[PDB]
Amino acid sequence: ATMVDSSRRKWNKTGHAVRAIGRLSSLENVYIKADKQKNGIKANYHIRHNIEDGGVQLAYHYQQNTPIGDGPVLLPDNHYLSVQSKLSKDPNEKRDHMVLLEFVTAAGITLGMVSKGEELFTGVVPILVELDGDVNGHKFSVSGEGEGDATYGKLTLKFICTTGKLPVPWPTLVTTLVQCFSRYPDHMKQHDFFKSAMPEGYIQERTIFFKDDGNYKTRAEVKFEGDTLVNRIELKGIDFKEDGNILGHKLEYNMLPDQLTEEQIAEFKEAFSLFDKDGDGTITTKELGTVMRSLGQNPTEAELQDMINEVDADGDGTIDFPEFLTMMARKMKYRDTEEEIREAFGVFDKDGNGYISAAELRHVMTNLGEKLTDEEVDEMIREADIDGDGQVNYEEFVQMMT
Ligand SMILES: [Ca+2]
Ligand SMILES: [Ca+2]
Ligand SMILES: [Ca+2]
Ligand SMILES: [Ca+2]
Repeated sequence: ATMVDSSRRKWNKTGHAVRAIGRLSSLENVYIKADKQKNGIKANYHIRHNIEDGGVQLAYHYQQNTPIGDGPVLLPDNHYLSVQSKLSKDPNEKRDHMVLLEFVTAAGITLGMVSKGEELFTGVVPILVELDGDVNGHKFSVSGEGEGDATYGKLTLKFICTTGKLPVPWPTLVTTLVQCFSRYPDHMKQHDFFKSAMPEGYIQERTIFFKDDGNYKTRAEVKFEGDTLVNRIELKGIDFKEDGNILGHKLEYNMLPDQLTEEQIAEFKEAFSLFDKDGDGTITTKELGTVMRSLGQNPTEAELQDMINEVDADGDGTIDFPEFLTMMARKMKYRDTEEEIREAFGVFDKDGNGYISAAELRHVMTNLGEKLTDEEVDEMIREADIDGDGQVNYEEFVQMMT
């Protein structure tokens, strides 16, 4: 009957499981740490900008926040911000523009274990943004207006390029263009520097390294002026390639509609079930170990804890079905690097011969769950065997994992 409508099914499951472990092994949030010397905080993270004709552009950020004021501030223990960005266009806007929607929430400190400034953020606060830029001598300016609602960690902003054509891609300016609007949970309110610095505010400084291209250097004043929260930025860009991804405008805007098909949910539910061995709706360290062990890895308890904590929204110490859904949705929106895809291929290519033998694919899926037979196995191979060789190579593998 159909080997094909259930080998395509069996493929996704294992593809998703391998991509999910790749994710739990990555550091994708905004890592915050105290900076006693500057009476402030440091941050590091990376941004993925999908390249227009396939590929991903990485942007490594190093951040520094210092209060403008003499007054006391909250110095956090290490935690992270978890961000969802949505970029759109206003259908009635003739000028070069960007509509930004962001949901930001603090996490990273488990349940197993406030400020004067917070007062100013209980309602909806109007925001004003102003940037002067210079990238490789190409100047530009951006003006922004919108609103913040820290109760939900929601931000909404509309930007106009006041100088005409923006010489860099809009996505590259998202992080530059108000972390005081994050939602800190009740258990973590004492770790919120941003709000604690208000109304006098902070200086935000960053260096952003676009891999294989130039960098930005930003300096920003984030403070209240009346009952408006204001962000005034200066950006300087050097060492860009004229033909490159940034100056050459080769980055995607914002593709994939923010919401998932009842079909994609089901696709991810199949994957989720590979880990949720006991069908309780949540993935424990024990469960993650089993999966990893059966993929050849051998992690410590500490590692397992860390992995979970990358995506553990509620701090319970486990990955619940919703948290899994968020994680997978995000992993689907942003492209993986060469190295990441290489790692994924190595799960399968046990001998390291550069070739996924039908033999090796059977081994994998055995150890994982499935009761696949040498007939279904064969059918999978055939589906993305571009060069008819009877084995899957790197290039082949890249297409099979989309
Ligand atoms: Ca479970
Ligand atoms: Ca959880
Ligand atoms: Ca092999
Ligand atoms: Ca082949």
